[PDB]
Amino acid sequence: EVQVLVLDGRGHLLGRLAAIVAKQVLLGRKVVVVRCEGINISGNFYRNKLKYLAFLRKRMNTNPSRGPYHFRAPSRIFWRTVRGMLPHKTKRGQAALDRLKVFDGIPPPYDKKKRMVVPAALKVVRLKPTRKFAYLGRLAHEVGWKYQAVTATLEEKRKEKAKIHYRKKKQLMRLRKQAEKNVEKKIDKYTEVLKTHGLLV
Amino acid sequence: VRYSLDPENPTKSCKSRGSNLRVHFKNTRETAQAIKGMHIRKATKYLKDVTLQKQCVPFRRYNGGVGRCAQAKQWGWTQGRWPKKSAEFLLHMLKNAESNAELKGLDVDSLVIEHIQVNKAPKMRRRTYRAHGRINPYMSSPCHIEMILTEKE
Amino acid sequence: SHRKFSAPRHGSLGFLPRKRSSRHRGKVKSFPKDDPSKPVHLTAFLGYKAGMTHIVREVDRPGSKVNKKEVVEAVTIVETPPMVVVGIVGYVETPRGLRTFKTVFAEHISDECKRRFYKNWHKSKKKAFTKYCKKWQDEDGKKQLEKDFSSMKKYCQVIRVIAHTQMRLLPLRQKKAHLMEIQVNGGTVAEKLDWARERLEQQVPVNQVFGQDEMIDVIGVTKGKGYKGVTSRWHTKKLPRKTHRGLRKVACIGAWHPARVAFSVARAGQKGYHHRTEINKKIYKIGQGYLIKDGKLIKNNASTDYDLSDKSINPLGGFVHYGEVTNDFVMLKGCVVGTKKRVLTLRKSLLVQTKRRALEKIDLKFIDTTSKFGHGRFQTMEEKKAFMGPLKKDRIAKEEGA
RNA sequence: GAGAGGCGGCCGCCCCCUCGCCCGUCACGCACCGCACGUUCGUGGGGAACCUGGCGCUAAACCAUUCGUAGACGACCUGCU
RNA sequence: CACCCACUAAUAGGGAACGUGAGCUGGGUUUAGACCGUCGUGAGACAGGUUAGUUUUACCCUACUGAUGAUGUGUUGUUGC
RNA sequence: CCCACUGUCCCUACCUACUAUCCAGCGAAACCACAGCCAAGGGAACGGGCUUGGCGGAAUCAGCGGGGAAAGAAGACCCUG
RNA sequence: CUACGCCGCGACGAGUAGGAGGGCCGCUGCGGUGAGCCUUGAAGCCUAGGGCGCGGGCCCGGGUGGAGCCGCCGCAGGUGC
RNA sequence: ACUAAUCGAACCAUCUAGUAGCUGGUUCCCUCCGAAGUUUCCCUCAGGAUAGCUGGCGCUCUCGCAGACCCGAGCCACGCA
Ligand SMILES: [Mg+2]
Ligand SMILES: [Mg+2]
Ligand SMILES: [Mg+2]
Ligand SMILES: [Mg+2]
Ligand SMILES: [Mg+2]
Ligand SMILES: [Mg+2]
Ligand SMILES: [Mg+2]
Ligand SMILES: [Mg+2]
Ligand SMILES: [Mg+2]
Ligand SMILES: [Mg+2]
Ligand SMILES: [Mg+2]
Ligand SMILES: [Mg+2]
Ligand SMILES: [Mg+2]
Ligand SMILES: [Mg+2]
Ligand SMILES: [Mg+2]
Ligand SMILES: [Mg+2]
Ligand SMILES: [Mg+2]
Ligand SMILES: [Mg+2]
Ligand SMILES: [Mg+2]
Ligand SMILES: [Mg+2]
Ligand SMILES: [Mg+2]
Ligand SMILES: [Mg+2]
Ligand SMILES: [Mg+2]
Ligand SMILES: [Mg+2]
Repeated sequence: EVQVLVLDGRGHLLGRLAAIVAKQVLLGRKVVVVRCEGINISGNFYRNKLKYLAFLRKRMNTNPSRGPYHFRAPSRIFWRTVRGMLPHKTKRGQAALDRLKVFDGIPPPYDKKKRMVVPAALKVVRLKPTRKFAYLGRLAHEVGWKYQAVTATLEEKRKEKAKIHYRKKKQLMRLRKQAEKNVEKKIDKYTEVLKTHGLLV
Repeated sequence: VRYSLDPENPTKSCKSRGSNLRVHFKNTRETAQAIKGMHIRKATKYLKDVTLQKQCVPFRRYNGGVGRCAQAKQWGWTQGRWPKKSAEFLLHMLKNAESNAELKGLDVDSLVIEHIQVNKAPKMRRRTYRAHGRINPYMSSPCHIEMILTEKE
Repeated sequence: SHRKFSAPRHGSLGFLPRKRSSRHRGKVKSFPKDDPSKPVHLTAFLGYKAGMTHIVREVDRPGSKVNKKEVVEAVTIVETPPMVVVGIVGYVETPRGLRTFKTVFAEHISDECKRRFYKNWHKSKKKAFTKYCKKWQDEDGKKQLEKDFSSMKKYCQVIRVIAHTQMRLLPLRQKKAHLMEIQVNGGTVAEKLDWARERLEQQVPVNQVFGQDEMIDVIGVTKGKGYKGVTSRWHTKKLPRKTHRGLRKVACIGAWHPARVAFSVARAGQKGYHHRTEINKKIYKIGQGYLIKDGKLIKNNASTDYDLSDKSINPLGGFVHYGEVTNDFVMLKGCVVGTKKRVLTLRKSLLVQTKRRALEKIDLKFIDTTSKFGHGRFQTMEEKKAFMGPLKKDRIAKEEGA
C-alpha cells in the first residue's frame, strides 16, 4: 500500500516478522518497526545468547575493524536480520533496505499513530504455549547494549501519556453512545437504512 | 597553423604558440591547467608567485610521488609543487600573446586565458650507463604549448 | 609450527590506534557517576605541567620498612589558576546516548576566552557573542533565557559548565584560553542549575574542586616523539649484528597464512603524542599562589611547617622551559604525561578509594628548590649568597654605585 | 508536546454567509457527436535569473609571516598597535 | 629430538606451505678444490667421516603501520554524543 | 681450553657524517592476460575473479616486507630420448 | 519456365579430432567483357550518417585526399592472423 | 687451470634451412556427417604399421509413383534386426 506501514514489535518472533517485512520493502512499501526490544526469539534464553556470542566470535582475524559488524541494539539486530533476507548487494535490495526503519521503543513521530500487528509472526499463535523463548531486549542488553534502562523509563513515560489519551477516548465514546440515545427519534430514519444493509447491527 | 578550439570570434582574441619547448610535459600540463580561465593580470602575478614559491600549482593527474604542501589548500587539493621552468616558459608565452593583442589593437587589461593546451613533442634521445655493461634511454619530454586569450569584462 | 619458547607479546593492544591524538587538551571521556545525595560540586579542572622536583616526607604506613622514616619522592607541579565559568550545557538521556539539549552562555565573555573561537584573532573583528550578549539585557531575550533554564530544569539529566583558563596569568606565549565542559555532580538538576547559574562569570579556584591528599586522575597528551621504528615504538628485540637489511626491525611480520599482515604485528609509525589517562595520582599539596596584603607574600608556596624558609615552589633560576609559577598549583605525586607547559585535565577518581595507600595523610617535611637547570646545590638565593660571600661583580657594584 | 519536541490544541477581537447536511421542486452549463496518459498529493522537490514591498547584517577561512608543547612532507600547538 | 645443571607457580603438547631466506644466518644438507676408510682393473662411487666454499631485486597492487584529505549539514568555528 | 678484553649478549640508549625526506633542474629500468579486501565451499584436491556470506567511499604521502604459490633462467635435482 | 529455374509435401537440426559441400565471402595478378567509373574528383583513410546479409562481408551519405579503380565470365597464386 | 669478458676442446666462415618419435605456433564464413584412446606385430612403452571406429564418391536393386479435378479398386517388396 502507498501509506507507511508501522508495526509493533512486541510479541513478534524475530525471523517470522523479518520475512514478512523483507517481502514488504521489496514491493516498494515503506515499513517502520518500533519496539524492537519486545521481539521474541524461540528457544530458551541461554540457547539464543549462545547463538549471538558465537556471532561475536566471527571476526576478521587480520583486522577486526573490517570484519563483521556486530550491532547490539535490538533495532539494529532486527535490521540486520531483515538485511539477510534481502539482496542487499544489488541496487534493488539497497533501495528496499532504505524503505525500512527500525526503532527501540516508540519515538515521537510514531507514538501518536496506531500500530499494526502481523498475526503470522506472533508468538501466541506461532509457538506452542509450553515452549521457552527469549526477549530481544534482554538478549541485547546482556551482550553489549547500553540503553535498556533509559528505553525502559522512556517507554513508561510514553505509556503514562497514552493512558491519559485513552481515557479521553473512552470519555468521548461514552458521550457519543449517550448522544445516540438523545437523538433517537431523528436518527432512526437513517439507522433503518444502515441496518438493512448490514452496517450497524 | 591549425589551433584546436578556434575562438568564438577571432577579433576579440589573440593567439600564442610554441613548439618543441624544452620543459617537462607533465609539469607544464599542471601549470597550464592552473592558469586556465584566469585573467591575464592574475595569471602573470600567479606565475611569478610560483617562481617565488608563494603559490603552488596543484599536481592533479601526474601526481605520482608529488609531495604535499600547505599552499595546495587554496585549490581543492593536497599535492602541489612550484615548477620554475614551466612557469617561466608560460610567462614568455603570455608576454608574446599580450604583444599579439597589442598588434591586433585590442586592450590587454580585459584578457582571459580561455584556451590553453600542452601536447607532447617528439622525444629527444640521450644515453645513460647502467650496472652490468648495459645501456638505457635517457629521453627528454618536450612539449608544444598553445593558448588563446579573449576579451571579457 | 609452534614457536619454540613462549614469550608475552610486545605492547598492549588496548592502545592500538597508535596515532597522533586528534586533540591537544585531553578530554575527560568519563565523568564520575552522579549521585544526588552528595553536595553540588565540580568534577574536573585544567592545569599546566610546570615541572618536577622532589620532596621529603614522613611515612605513616604501619608494618612497612619505611614506617616512621623519611623518604624522598618525585612530584609534579601543575600550575592551576582559577577557572572562569562562562556557560551551562544541558544533556538529555536518549536511547542513542546523551545529546546536548541546550547551551546558555553568560554575558561579558573575556577576550582570552573569545580567542578560542578564532583561528586568526589578529585579523578578526572580534564579533563573537556580540549579539548573544545583547539578549541578557533586553526584555524578550531575557524571558527566552528563563525558558531555556526552565526547560533545562525539567528535561535534562546531567548539566555541565563551560569553564576557561586565565592564560594571561601564565608565563606562556599562548594567550588563547582553553575551554572545557565540567560536569556538575551531587544534587538534583534544579539544584545544580541554581548553583551553576550563580557561578556564571565567577572564578572557581582549585581549592573548591580538589582537596588535600586525595587520589585524582590526570588526562592529557604525552610527549610527541615523531615517526619511530619498531624497536622504539614497540620495544621489540633487536636483531643480531650480522643482519643484512638492518637489525632494528621485526623479522617476521606474519605467517604465510592468513596471507595478510595482522593488526597485532609491531610496525613502525608515529610514537608519542597519544591521549592517555592515568588514575590514582595523590595530591601532596595545593599551593596558595602569590598574594599581596602589605608586601609580596611568596613564602607559603614551598614553606613546610618543618622548613620555615621563605621560599616558593620555583626552583633556583625558574622552572626549566616553563617560566615562573605565580598562581595556585597542585603538587601531584610521581610523573605526569606531557611536556612542560602542557595542558592537563584533572578529574575526580571514578573509583572508591579504600586502600591504605589512598586516604593516607601526607605531611611534607621539605620541598627541594635547587636549580634544575644543571646540578643545582643551593635552595635559595640568600643561602647561595651567604655560602659564597661577595663576588667580583658585587665588589665593583658597590664601587661604581657607592 | 524534548526520545528524533519540526507538531497539536484553547481563547479574545475583526470581517464575512445564513449558503454549504438529508429528502424534494426547478432548469441550465461545449451535449466536443463510442475510445488512451483523465482525477490528487501540489502552490511538490531542486538550480540559476528578472521584477516587486517591508524588516534587517556588515564576517570568516586558508596561504604568506611566526611559534616548537609538534614534525619525513602534509598536519598540529601557537603570536602579530 | 636427546641429556644434564639450575631456578621456578609450572618449566604442557601442538598448528599456521613440516608458519616465517626480496626478514636474517649459512652450522647442516646439496655442485665445482682436497684428504682418509671401504668398493671398483680403471675413470670413478659411497642416507661413511673431514676441511674450504658468491644467499641477488620492491619504486608496482594489496595487506598492515602511521599521515593528509574526501562525501553530507549554505560557509566557518567552538564545545560535545 | 685458560688470562685479559670488550655493546656478542642481559638491554638497549645517545651522538656524528652521508643518505633516505621535501623542493628547483634532470630523469630511467625490471615487470605488466585483465586486475587487485576477505571467510568457507566446491574446483587441476591452497581463488583476486566462481557460489554463499562478511561487506564496499574519491585523490594521495612516508614506510613495510604477509601475500601476488612476485621477478630473474624453456629446473642444473629425477625420469624419458 | 536464369529447367544450374520455379513450385509442393513430410521428417529432421548437439559437436572436439576429422572429412565433405556451398560461398553474389575477401586479397593480388593475367586473358575476355562492361561503347564500365574518374580532376564537375580514383585509390587510401576518418565518420554519434542510412542500410543489406545467419555470417564471411558489402553497398550508399559526409569529410579528407589528389590519379588512378572496379563489376561480371574464366585463369594463377608468395591469397585471409 | 689458462689459451682476447668464450675452455671437460677457443674464435671465424662454410657443409647447413644438419636431424629431432620432442615443445611451441599453424590465418575467412555458413551447412552436413562425425570419432579414438581398443586388437596383433615392432630394441615397441612420449612413436609407428595393422584391424577397428570416421568421412567422401558412388554403383546395383526393391516399394511404388497415378488418375486434368474428383476418385482404392486368400493376396500385398528384394532383404534386414
Ligand atoms: Mg609511488
Ligand atoms: Mg650508471
Ligand atoms: Mg662497461
Ligand atoms: Mg606452548
Ligand atoms: Mg591480548
Ligand atoms: Mg650478511
Ligand atoms: Mg636538569
Ligand atoms: Mg617450512
Ligand atoms: Mg617470505
Ligand atoms: Mg634470500
Ligand atoms: Mg657450510
Ligand atoms: Mg665438494
Ligand atoms: Mg684398490
Ligand atoms: Mg672424527
Ligand atoms: Mg676460505
Ligand atoms: Mg621515495
Ligand atoms: Mg579466500
Ligand atoms: Mg623443460
Ligand atoms: Mg634446460
Ligand atoms: Mg550440426
Ligand atoms: Mg603466406
Ligand atoms: Mg624447416
Ligand atoms: Mg626387433
Ligand atoms: Mg606431450
